[PDB]
Amino acid sequence: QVQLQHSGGGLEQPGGSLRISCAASGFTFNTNDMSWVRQAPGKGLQWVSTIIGIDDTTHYADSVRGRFTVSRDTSKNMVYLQMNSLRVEDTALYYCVKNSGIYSFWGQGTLVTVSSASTKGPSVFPLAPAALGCLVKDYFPEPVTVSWNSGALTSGVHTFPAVLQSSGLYSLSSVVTVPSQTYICNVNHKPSNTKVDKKVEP
Amino acid sequence: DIQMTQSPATLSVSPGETVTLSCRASQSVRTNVAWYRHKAGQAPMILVSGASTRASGAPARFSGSGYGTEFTLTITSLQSEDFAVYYCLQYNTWPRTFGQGTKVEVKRTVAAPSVFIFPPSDEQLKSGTASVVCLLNNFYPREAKVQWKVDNALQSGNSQESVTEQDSKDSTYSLSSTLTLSKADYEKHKVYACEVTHQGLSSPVTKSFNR
Ligand SMILES: [Cl-]
Ligand SMILES: [Cl-]
Repeated sequence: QVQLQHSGGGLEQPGGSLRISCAASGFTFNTNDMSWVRQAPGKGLQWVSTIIGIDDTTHYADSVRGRFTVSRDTSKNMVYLQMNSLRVEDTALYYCVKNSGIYSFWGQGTLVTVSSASTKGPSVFPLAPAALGCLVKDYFPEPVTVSWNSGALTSGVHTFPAVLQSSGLYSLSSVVTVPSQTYICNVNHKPSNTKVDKKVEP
Repeated sequence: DIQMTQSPATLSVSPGETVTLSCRASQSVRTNVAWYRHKAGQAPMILVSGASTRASGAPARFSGSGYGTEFTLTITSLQSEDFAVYYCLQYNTWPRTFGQGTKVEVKRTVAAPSVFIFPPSDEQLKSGTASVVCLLNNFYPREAKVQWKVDNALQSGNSQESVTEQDSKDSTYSLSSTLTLSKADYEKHKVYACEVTHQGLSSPVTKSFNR
C-alpha cells in the first residue's frame, strides 16, 4: 500500500533552519511528483512546494521561495523539505503528500514551531468559585496537559485550546462546573519537565 | 494567483441531510479542482478530483460538480464524521491555491450562555501581572460578542478569546475571554465588567466585581 513515513519536526528560532522528510513506499517513487502542504494554527491548508518525478524540477509558493528547498533521494525513496531563514509564520503542521495536485496519500503532520521564546513551564493560578478552574499561564512550547483530581473528575470539564499571547507565551484555562470534596488541577508540561498540582479553594 | 472563494464560511446542518458546498475560482481553472475533508488531529483526506470525479477511496456519499469558475461538493445523507472543514483546491496552474474552507457544524436549538467572571488570584498579583477571566458556558450558536469594561471604559488590545469545539453530548460551545493588565494598571481601577451579547439573550448580560 502507499505509505508515507514522516520525520520529526522541531522548535526553531527565527532565522534558523530545519529539514523535514517522508520515506515513501508502495508506489513508483522515482517517477512520481511529490508535494508539501502546510496548515498554520487557526488557518487553512496552504501549498508549499512540489518536486517533479520525471525531471526533478521544482515549484514554490512566493512566501517560501529562496528559503525552502524541496529535494529527494530516489535511492532511499526520501522526499525532503529544507526550510532555511525560518520565519514566525512558518509555524505549522507540514504534510508530505503524493502527486502535484491530486493528494490522495498524506504523510502524518510534521510540527515546525518558529519562535524566539525559550522553553518555560507554566504558572498555575486558581479560578476561584458553580464554576471553578485553573489558569495555565505563560508556557512554551505547546503542549500542556490538564486533568482534575488525578483523572477522577472527567465530566463537566472544559479545557480551552491554548492561545498564543502577545508575549509569545501560551495560555489556557481549564474550567469545571461542580455541584454545591477537594478540587485539584494537575498540569503537566513535558517540554520543560514540569508537573504542577493546584487545589482550588473558595 | 488564482483566488479560490469558498461559501458559506459555516454551514449549520443535522445528520442524515444532503448538503452542497460552493467554491469559486477568480479565473478559469477548467476542471482541475479537488475537495478535501479535514478533522483535527488527523491528516486531511481527498473526496473529489477533476471537479466531478469522486476519489478512489472516498465514500460513495461525496459528489462534485462544476467547471470554469463555479464548483460544488455534495454530501448525501451526512454522517457524524462529516462534521469537519472542507477545502477546495485548484491544481490547473502554479501556485496551487486552496479555498479558505467551509466548516460543517452540528445544528441544534439556541441556548443562552451562563456567564461567570474571575478576578486575578492573589498569587498572580505577586508577579506584576493580572488576569481577569470571563467564562461563557454551553451556548449556541457560536457567535458571541464579549465586551470588557474597566470603570465603564471599553477595552481594546488587551483581551483574547478561546472557544471549545462543539460538545460531543449537547453540541454547544464554551468560550473564555481573558483580560491582561499590569499589576499597576489593575490597582488604578475598581469595576471590572464582562458584558455578553448572544442570540439566546434578550438583553446583554453583565458579570462584574469590585477589586
Ligand atoms: Cl497546549
Ligand atoms: Cl457513503
